[PDB]
Amino acid sequence: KNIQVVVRCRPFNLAERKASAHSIVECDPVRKEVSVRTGGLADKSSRKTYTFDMVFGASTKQIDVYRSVVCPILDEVIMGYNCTIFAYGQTGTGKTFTMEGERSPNEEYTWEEDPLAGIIPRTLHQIFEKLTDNGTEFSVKVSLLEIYNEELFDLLNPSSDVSERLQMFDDPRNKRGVIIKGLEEITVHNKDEVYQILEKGAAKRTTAATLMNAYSSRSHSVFSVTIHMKETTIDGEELVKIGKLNLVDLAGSENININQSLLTLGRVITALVERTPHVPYRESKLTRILQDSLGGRTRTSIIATISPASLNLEETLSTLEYAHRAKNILNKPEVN
Amino acid sequence: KNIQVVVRCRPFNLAERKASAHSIVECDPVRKEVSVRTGGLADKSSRKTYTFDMVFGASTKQIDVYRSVVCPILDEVIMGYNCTIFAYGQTGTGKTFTMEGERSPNEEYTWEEDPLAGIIPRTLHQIFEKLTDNGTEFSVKVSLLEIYNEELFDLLNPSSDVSERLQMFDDPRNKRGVIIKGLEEITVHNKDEVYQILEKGAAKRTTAATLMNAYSSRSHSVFSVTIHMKETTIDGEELVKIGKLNLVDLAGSENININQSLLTLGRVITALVERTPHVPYRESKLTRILQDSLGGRTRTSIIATISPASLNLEETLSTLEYAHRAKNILNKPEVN
Amino acid sequence: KNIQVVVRCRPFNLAERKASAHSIVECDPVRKEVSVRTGGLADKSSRKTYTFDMVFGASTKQIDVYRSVVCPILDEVIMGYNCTIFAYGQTGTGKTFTMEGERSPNEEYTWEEDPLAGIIPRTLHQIFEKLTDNGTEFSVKVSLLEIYNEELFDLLNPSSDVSERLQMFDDPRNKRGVIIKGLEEITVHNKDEVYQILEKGAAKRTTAATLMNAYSSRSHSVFSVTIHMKETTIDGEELVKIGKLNLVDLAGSENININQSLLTLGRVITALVERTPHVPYRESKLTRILQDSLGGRTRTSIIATISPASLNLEETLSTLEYAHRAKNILNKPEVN
Ligand SMILES: Nc1ncnc2c1ncn2[C@@H]1O[C@H](COP(=O)(O)OP(=O)(O)O)[C@@H](O)[C@H]1O
Ligand SMILES: Nc1ncnc2c1ncn2[C@@H]1O[C@H](COP(=O)(O)OP(=O)(O)O)[C@@H](O)[C@H]1O
Ligand SMILES: Nc1ncnc2c1ncn2[C@@H]1O[C@H](COP(=O)(O)OP(=O)(O)O)[C@@H](O)[C@H]1O
Ligand SMILES: CCc1cccc([C@](SCCN)(c2ccccc2)c2cccc(O)c2)c1
Ligand SMILES: CCc1cccc([C@](SCCN)(c2ccccc2)c2cccc(O)c2)c1
Ligand SMILES: CCc1cccc([C@](SCCN)(c2ccccc2)c2cccc(O)c2)c1
Ligand SMILES: [Cl-]
Ligand SMILES: [Cl-]
Ligand SMILES: [Cl-]
Ligand SMILES: [Cl-]
Ligand SMILES: [Cl-]
Ligand SMILES: [Cl-]
Ligand SMILES: [Cl-]
Ligand SMILES: [Cl-]
Ligand SMILES: [Cl-]
Ligand SMILES: [Cl-]
Ligand SMILES: [Cl-]
Ligand SMILES: [Cl-]
Ligand SMILES: [Cl-]
Ligand SMILES: [Cl-]
Ligand SMILES: [Cl-]
Ligand SMILES: [Mg+2]
Ligand SMILES: [Mg+2]
Ligand SMILES: [Mg+2]
Repeated sequence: KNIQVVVRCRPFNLAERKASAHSIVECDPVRKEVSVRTGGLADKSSRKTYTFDMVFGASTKQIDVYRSVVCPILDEVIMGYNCTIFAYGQTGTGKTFTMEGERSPNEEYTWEEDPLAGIIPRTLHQIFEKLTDNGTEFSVKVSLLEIYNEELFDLLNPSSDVSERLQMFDDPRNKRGVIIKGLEEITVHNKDEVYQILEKGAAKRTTAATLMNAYSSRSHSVFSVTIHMKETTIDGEELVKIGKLNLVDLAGSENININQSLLTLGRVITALVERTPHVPYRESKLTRILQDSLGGRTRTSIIATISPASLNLEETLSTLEYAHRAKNILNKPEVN
Repeated sequence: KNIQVVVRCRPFNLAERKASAHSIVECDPVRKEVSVRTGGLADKSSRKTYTFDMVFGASTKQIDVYRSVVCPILDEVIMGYNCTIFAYGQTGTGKTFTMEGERSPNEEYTWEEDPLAGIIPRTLHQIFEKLTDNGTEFSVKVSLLEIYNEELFDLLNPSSDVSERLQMFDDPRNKRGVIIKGLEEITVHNKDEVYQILEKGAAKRTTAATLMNAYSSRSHSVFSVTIHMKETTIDGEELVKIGKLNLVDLAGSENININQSLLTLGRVITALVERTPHVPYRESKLTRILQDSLGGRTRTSIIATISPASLNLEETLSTLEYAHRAKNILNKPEVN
Repeated sequence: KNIQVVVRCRPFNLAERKASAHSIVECDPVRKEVSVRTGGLADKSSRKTYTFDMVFGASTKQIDVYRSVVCPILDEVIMGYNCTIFAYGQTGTGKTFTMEGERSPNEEYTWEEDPLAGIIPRTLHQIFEKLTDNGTEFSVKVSLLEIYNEELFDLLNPSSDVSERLQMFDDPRNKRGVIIKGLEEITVHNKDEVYQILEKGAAKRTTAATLMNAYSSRSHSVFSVTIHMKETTIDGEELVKIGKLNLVDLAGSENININQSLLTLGRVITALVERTPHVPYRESKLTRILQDSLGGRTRTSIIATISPASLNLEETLSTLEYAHRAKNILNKPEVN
């Protein structure tokens, strides 16, 4: 019902250690609380403390995130629901690391086994174990678009030029959802197809980053997975159940047509929590795509990412405030 | 009468080819049409198509531009009219290349013969052939100023510091024109003087680019040529006919006191085409200089430059829209 | 009474000489006038001329600045007054050079003898000569904070992370002054302590410059010196006299929450000279700190710094105009 909101804090990086950054963040997994030290040299006892559905401190690893947050959501996708997980937070804090992950250098690890892999690869792997281990007939289609400056780009298209644009339209079968005209949806026949698909997507992103200013922090990225499963009743009737999972990595929250989406996202959340009558979904590409995940029939989680350094105090607080409000968004989840 | 407007599209560059840029532009010289592919991955048949006075595709060369556009204008300068050609378009699309040209590397070519030379050098050469081949007594004076951030700089001054500023005043002999106080006008005695004059101007520009932020894309450049010719009537009377040619290379059109001129240019064109009563010439240095070329006694052409890449779709459309409106500007041309 | 305002013009630098910068500034020490050549190529005789309390031309040296401006102020600090000197001017013109100075390269000079040393080191040295040469018991405490984006940072704190923030509060003993909660005030026992203190402060600044965007030009720097002296009356009574000296190096004047202080400074000066009723001290960190120096019981001087190059004409004029107004600020100076 309420959307689930969790917080992940990344460890210090080398720049921060070189600069002797002190920590101002404290995670308590059991009480599910984050607590920010607030008063610098002036007031040593000051704190702001917030309660979330779950809390992940600096030493938390990609496997822990997946086990705690995604497994439950993945089961519900398998039972024929739509789900959305998204990452919100300041640039540099681990939205991408959490949602995609990285490759460990050289040969080192098989992609199914890279400890650095994030939610998207781990999920694609699990869909194959859980549904093959299980008998049952199924197909998996993925897609990956990016929104930048209110234009949409298709990272998995066979087209060789990233800058060729998609277009968006209302679904006549779902008052709350959209059709992306031109989107490539690639059918993923087994887990041995996965990596090449992602690698071509990554190569497409690299080109786009060289074409557009500050691409990697000003853009939103939407990875979707659609699964079709065959169910036979006890009467012997053959009916299909469809589950869809969107994995969204938002533009950096510090950025306030170039910020349109990140700004309409904020107004949308506000209009929902403060129960205002017209909710401005239409006003950005992002919120049209996410409309059903903010107040609709989709089950939603948010991963708020934060830095632990004293330097980013203000933005850290800002992310926590923003994400804590979002707990009061109520969805009405429903199978397809 | 109507001002003449033409379009030049440059070929792909190496960055674009490295990025597998697709083309979205199509020039048809005979029907005089440019046609932009408009719907990316979503709608393959979509186009916007526009008709101009002339159209130059990617494979068009500097010699072709000169033959088609300038010769006719040069004849009319020789017959004692004022003319203005200017380049309008997004940064990176060939305003400078078209108006000045480049030098081919090493020894390679004599400047009169460099295939890379643009309109200004080619014109200065022709003035000397056409008027020496012709008997007739004549003098040629040139000048070159730049407007940046509403300050005027004189690239041909003997002064060693580029940053010394010119000032502007109304001409008491021409309700539509200006005197530039302090401008150096250099007398060009033969074509063997030309290149050194341009080379010193280029060296002055190089310094200015290091002094002022983004100088080369935020500045307007005005090259003028003034020719005095001696005519004897059939009665034996000696009267002088003066022709003047301005060659303007505007700041890049993507830039929206720093954009004052490019912004007042837009309002001026608007006030003329939509027949509004007070036309705000006074409000920028550029439009004061160009006042007689926008709605006055000067004969004007505009060269709109565009990229062919899918990436620049929006600006490409924007340039074509802007330039197509300008066809409805009516001038009343007249000898001096 | 009136605040004292003086002008320092720096010599050309290598970039300017490489670019053949002409000069547009003329200092006349005896008549106390600066005079800016104003009309570029257009009008050679044009000038704007301004009178200040003192005037220092390009060839003036750090020792001259100190002798003329600081000695008098230092005597008055010793007699138990509060004084403030601050530097105002465009980035690149010598606020830091004037207020701190530089180190001559390699071994070269003892810090007490470096010809490049500015007002802060020279002053700390003199406090020790003048008060030891003199018998009399005394202690000296220094402090150094920086304001950036309305946050306060403490460069002399033992804390290893610069980004830990101070907080500000009204002094209940002085309607016109503030307490900085958390500020480290280091006791300086002899002149052999000085340099290490400054060197640690400089190392703290270096880190901050790497943490925050454009730190060195957008930040204000406040160095304070507090001196306690023991006086015995002729009756044999033991009373303490306190003198305080603030040495402020403002953010660059070309920058118009990031400009809040530099903007409220301007409004404050305006409200004083134009005698407006509510003076908006409260509205920035800087003006709260400086409140007593703008219209209060502190004795104030301003050092306006300017470039001599033709290129910076506009900002040069702007600094002179701004500083000339400030001569009409009246203070009511008083011992503690
Ligand atoms: N949880 C984490 N553990 C270790 N390193 C991390 C973590 N999160 C982020 N990083 C590192 O910080 C950098 C920024 O992460 P990134 O995902 O790009 O953040 P964002 O996309 O939010 O800007 C990357 O180099 C990443 O390795
Ligand atoms: N018509 C053309 N043919 C070949 N190269 C061109 C052409 N127009 C522009 N270029 C190249 O593109 C770059 C940008 O041209 P430039 O004239 O500087 O554009 P602008 O002044 O409009 O920014 C230059 O390197 C130039 O060689
Ligand atoms: N009076 C001066 N004499 C010689 N060099 C100077 C003088 N003032 C400034 N400079 C040089 O100019 C540069 C800028 O000085 P700086 O104090 O950093 O100016 P600001 O802090 O006003 O930006 C420094 O390299 C400094 O050496
Ligand atoms: C860009 C699509 C995507 C999504 C999720 C994970 C990956 C990557 S890391 C994404 C770049 N931030 C990937 C990296 C390099 C080449 C191919 C694939 C991926 C896949 C599997 C495991 C892993 O650790 C990383 C890529
Ligand atoms: C800057 C004045 C100007 C005008 C038109 C053409 C040129 C140049 S190229 C302008 C730089 N974008 C020129 C280039 C380098 C040195 C001297 C002259 C020029 C002159 C003749 C032929 C030619 O190909 C180029 C220069
Ligand atoms: C940053 C505090 C401070 C104040 C005034 C003067 C100095 C320096 S130069 C300040 C940097 N712009 C200083 C430079 C490097 C290392 C230690 C001290 C200083 C102290 C004494 C003499 C001198 O020439 C310079 C430092
Ligand atoms: Cl690291
Ligand atoms: Cl922690
Ligand atoms: Cl793992
Ligand atoms: Cl629609
Ligand atoms: Cl808002
Ligand atoms: Cl090329
Ligand atoms: Cl073509
Ligand atoms: Cl040729
Ligand atoms: Cl005038
Ligand atoms: Cl407008
Ligand atoms: Cl120098
Ligand atoms: Cl001088
Ligand atoms: Cl000295
Ligand atoms: Cl207070
Ligand atoms: Cl104001
Ligand atoms: Mg990212
Ligand atoms: Mg150019
Ligand atoms: Mg400085």
